Amino acid sequence: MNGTEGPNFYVPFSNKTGVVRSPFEAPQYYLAEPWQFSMLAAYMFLLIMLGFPINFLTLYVTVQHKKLRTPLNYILLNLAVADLFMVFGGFTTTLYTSLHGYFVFGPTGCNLEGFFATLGGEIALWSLVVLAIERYVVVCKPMSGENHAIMGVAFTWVMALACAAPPLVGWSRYIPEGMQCSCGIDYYTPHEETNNESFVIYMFVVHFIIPLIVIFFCYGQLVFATTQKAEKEVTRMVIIMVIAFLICWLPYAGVAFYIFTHQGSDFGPIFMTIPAFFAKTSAVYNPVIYIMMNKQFRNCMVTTLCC
Amino acid sequence: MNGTEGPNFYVPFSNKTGVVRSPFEAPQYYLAEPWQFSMLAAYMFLLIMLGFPINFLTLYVTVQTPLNYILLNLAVADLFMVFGGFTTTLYTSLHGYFVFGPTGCNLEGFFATLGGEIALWSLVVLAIERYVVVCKPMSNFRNHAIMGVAFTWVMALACAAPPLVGWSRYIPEGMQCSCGIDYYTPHEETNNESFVIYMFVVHFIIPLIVIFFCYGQLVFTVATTQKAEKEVTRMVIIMVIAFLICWLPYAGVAFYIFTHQGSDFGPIFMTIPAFFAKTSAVYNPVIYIMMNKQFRNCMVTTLCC
Amino acid sequence: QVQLVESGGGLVQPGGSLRLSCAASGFTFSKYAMNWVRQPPGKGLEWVSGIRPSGDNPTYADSVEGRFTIIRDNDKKMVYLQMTSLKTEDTAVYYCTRGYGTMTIEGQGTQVTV
Amino acid sequence: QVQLVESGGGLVQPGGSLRLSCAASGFTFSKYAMNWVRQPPGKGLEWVSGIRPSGDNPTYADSVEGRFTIIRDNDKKMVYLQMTSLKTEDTAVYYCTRGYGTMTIEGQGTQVTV
Ligand SMILES: *[C@@H]1O[C@H](CO)[C@@H](O[C@@H]2O[C@H](CO)[C@@H](O[C@@H]3O[C@H](CO[C@H]4O[C@H](CO)[C@@H](O)[C@H](O)[C@@H]4O)[C@@H](O)[C@H](O[C@H]4O[C@H](CO)[C@@H](O)[C@H](O)[C@@H]4O[C@@H]4O[C@H](CO)[C@@H](O)[C@H](O)[C@H]4NC(C)=O)[C@@H]3O)[C@H](O)[C@H]2NC(C)=O)[C@H](O)[C@H]1NC(C)=O
Ligand SMILES: *[C@@H]1O[C@H](CO)[C@@H](O[C@@H]2O[C@H](CO)[C@@H](O[C@@H]3O[C@H](CO[C@H]4O[C@H](CO)[C@@H](O)[C@H](O)[C@@H]4O)[C@@H](O)[C@H](O[C@H]4O[C@H](CO)[C@@H](O)[C@H](O)[C@@H]4O)[C@@H]3O)[C@H](O)[C@H]2NC(C)=O)[C@H](O)[C@H]1NC(C)=O
Ligand SMILES: *[C@@H]1O[C@H](CO)[C@@H](O[C@@H]2O[C@H](CO)[C@@H](O[C@@H]3O[C@H](CO)[C@@H](O)[C@H](O)[C@@H]3O)[C@H](O)[C@H]2NC(C)=O)[C@H](O)[C@H]1NC(C)=O
Ligand SMILES: *[C@@H]1O[C@H](CO)[C@@H](O[C@@H]2O[C@H](CO)[C@@H](O)[C@H](O)[C@H]2NC(C)=O)[C@H](O)[C@H]1NC(C)=O
Repeated sequence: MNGTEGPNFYVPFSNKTGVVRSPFEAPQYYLAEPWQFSMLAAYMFLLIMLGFPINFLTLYVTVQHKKLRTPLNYILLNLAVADLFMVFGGFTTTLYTSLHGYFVFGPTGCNLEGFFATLGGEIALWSLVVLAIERYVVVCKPMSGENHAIMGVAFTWVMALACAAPPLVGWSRYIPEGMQCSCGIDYYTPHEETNNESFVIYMFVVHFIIPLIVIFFCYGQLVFATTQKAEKEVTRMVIIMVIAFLICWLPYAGVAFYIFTHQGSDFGPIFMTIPAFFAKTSAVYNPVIYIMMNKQFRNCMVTTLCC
Repeated sequence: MNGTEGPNFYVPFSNKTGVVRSPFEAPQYYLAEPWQFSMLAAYMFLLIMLGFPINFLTLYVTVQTPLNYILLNLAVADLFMVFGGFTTTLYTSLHGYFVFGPTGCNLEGFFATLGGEIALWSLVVLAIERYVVVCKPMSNFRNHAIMGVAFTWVMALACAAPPLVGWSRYIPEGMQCSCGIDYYTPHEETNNESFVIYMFVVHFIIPLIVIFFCYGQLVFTVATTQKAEKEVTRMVIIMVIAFLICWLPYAGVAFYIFTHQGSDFGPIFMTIPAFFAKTSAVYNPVIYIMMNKQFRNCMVTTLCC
Repeated sequence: QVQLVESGGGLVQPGGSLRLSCAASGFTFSKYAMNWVRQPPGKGLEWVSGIRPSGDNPTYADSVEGRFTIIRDNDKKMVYLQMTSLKTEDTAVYYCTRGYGTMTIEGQGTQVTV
Repeated sequence: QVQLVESGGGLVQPGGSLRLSCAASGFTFSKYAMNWVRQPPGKGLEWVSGIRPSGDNPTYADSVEGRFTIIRDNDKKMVYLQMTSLKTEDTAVYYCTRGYGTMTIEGQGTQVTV
């Protein structure tokens, strides 16, 4: 009796004491200190706070300019889209759930949080698969624009929904993680009824390993003036965009696997929730690069701002 | 009855139906359509959404002239509005009633009161300050600014505190989502009848006097010193123009109810101009960027590091 | 310091009559309104009747529509409820509230047992 | 399609003994943990005992600490509860739950009246 499994949920805390209650019913203040739930809402507020403006300006500026039709801008608009789906779809639920200290919205309330957290990561991942492929085709120059880019950005949504939808199908499921504020794939219970054991494989296989292959496959191709300045900074930004993505998603991915391996073991609520909430910076960091590094954007952003 | 009075509250809706309940207990979906409460939260979200960033950048950039002291003072009070007031009313819009409780109402009304009064008494300072520079009544006379921005808080708290003293009170208005001074009930226990006078006297009439007193000095009145003067003295105008646009409607309806206490008026009558006047948090800095060019330059400096 | 007397009322004949009273003390009486509210033996308070501060417009429930009738004396600080052609269900404890509310200041009321 | 039998149990000696059973059907049994949970006639469910999927570490409530004892057969898909030195308050309807939860999946239970 390390953790407490229920129909909907799994609380990483022993109900030897008798205290454990469903996070779809009562607040989970026996898990952690009540101020830490406030700290989550504080953190989670600022993700939504600097989430919308940075993404919305980046969304607006890209479309407003009839310029800025480079494959990079299509992807970094695609992200500005999904980052706003994260903010309004996911972060809202978890910021509100942080307040109450439990998924007050209900089982479907959990699905929201987990779904757009899943889209956000996958559309961020499969976009870096596209950025990997695209900088190989120009730099190494194997096959000698606009239509190409829009097809490959439609790819990211195709594959992200291959990952995010099935929990909602009923293969796997979204389940409250750690402090019972975030939601994510069921790494905890076998739930063979749900068959979620098999999904975790499928996800770490098709939606992690296959991407990271193709990323470093293309990165390994590039081991052996001004066109190439534009090339350099934007091909450098592809690198920094992945650097950030690895910083972001590794910790949670690690802990997610660690629990999948050691199902039923002794681990605290904060073990998982920290890297989970950390990985929700995916909404904000992506455009910050696109302004910081891409100078061509930064100019045009100020154009839109300073009319 | 026309309206339904309770210990804490006054619902502008007849309990002839039997339906009326306290807005410190149950949601008030009999008042308006439940989606209109969602529309409030939608509106009220965007005030907090463009409230914090515009005010926080304006607060940050200023600290990273008398005008800038005031328009930082506003960026301060506008953030007191956003985090103190708007949060409560955005959450109350969801549930459809002051779920936080009677003290939950006091929050909403208090920083709505500070925001208007610190915005008002700041325009009293902006009125005084250009009169002394443009018309030039006292020669070489512009730490002056810091003293006169401390004035705005002194006077705003003369207005906002007494409800919390127990002279007057904050009470849910209209859809029972905003809160404000009790214009509705006489509540002689609270003596709130007398306060409404005091407020429309000391915290409306006296300010608007001194504003147009100074504005009337520049009827006979209206190179680069005066370009800087002109655009910034023009901004003082646009800052008041906005303040009158904003606060008049609510101020009008507030008086209309004070006059016609116990009369037949709907929930939406008051709530619309009340929520409209909560744009005071956002519009002030938007002027300070839009009009003041000296700021705009240095804002982009902070942004584009 | 507010004090509402609850005079008039007692045991009355089925289909009889009775006049109620309510002496107000400790506030600007004419400056606001007054109501009548009763406590049925079993069910919650019924808002019986009400009247404006000036006294111009009285309002009644359907239950006692036209049978009961309300009027107030501003000079004397008093509120009356002339109940006529009574019934068994009119049996209740009547309170006179201020403002517009069913919230009862004072109390004991008047046990008008029909 | 899940099916948990709830065999073993009945009327027993004050200070007696009794062995319970729980034949699991319709899932990967060894992939799952299993518990025992009882329904006192009066008060809410007590989590009696539990054991890991491999069967390594059994855990008991202090109520039945060392008196009761839990063990499972992965091969046969069965869970047992050897109850010893019983008491009157051990009188309850015993259910075998999966996972770690006092969430009771369908079974007869077993009315062990002491
Ligand atoms: C708008 O209009 C509505 C119209 O209904 C109005 O609602 C009523 O509000 C009043 C309060 O102002 C409620 O009165 C109370 O009702 C209590 C019982 O209510 C429940 O139970 C009854 C049946 O018993 C149901 O019909 C009802 O639906 C509820 O579920 C009642 O207990 C209260 O009266 C007791 O308490 C008072 C105050 O302390 C006391 O003075 C009384 O004497 C009384 O005690 C009695 O004592 C005896 C002897 O010991 C005891 O045996 C008996 O149980 C007690 N009496 C009763 C009746 O139980 C009180 O009257 C009223 O129920 C509401 N009605 C409904 C249907 O909800 C709103 O207030 C108005 N809204 C606004 C904002 O203005
Ligand atoms: C962590 O561990 C705690 C330990 O308490 C669990 O809390 C108990 O959960 C069980 C779950 O079934 C509850 O059991 C139910 O109790 C009902 C009565 O409880 C109330 O009333 C009694 C007095 O009569 C009080 O003693 C008690 O405090 C409650 O206020 C029973 O009537 C129920 O029986 C009905 O349903 C069961 C279904 O199993 C049927 O078998 C019965 O025939 C009947 O129809 C039922 O037994 C128990 O009451 C809870 N205790 C508490 C705290 O009150 C937590 O659930 C657990 N947490 C998690 C997340 O797993
Ligand atoms: C609800 O509010 C309405 C107003 O919205 C109140 O109606 C008012 O009732 C008074 C008294 O009956 C009216 O006064 C009389 O009106 C006539 C005709 O307009 C006038 O000529 C007389 O000299 C007298 O003053 C008042 O006008 C009327 N207002 C309107 C415009 O409708 C009413 O009192 C409230 N209802 C209750 C009973 O709470
Ligand atoms: C809770 O998890 C802990 C590990 O965090 C489990 O501890 C193991 O206990 C078994 C004995 O039952 C030992 O063989 C292992 O060596 C322990 N691991 C270590 C190194 O700590 C424990 O079993 C779990 N608790 C229960 C009862 O489920």
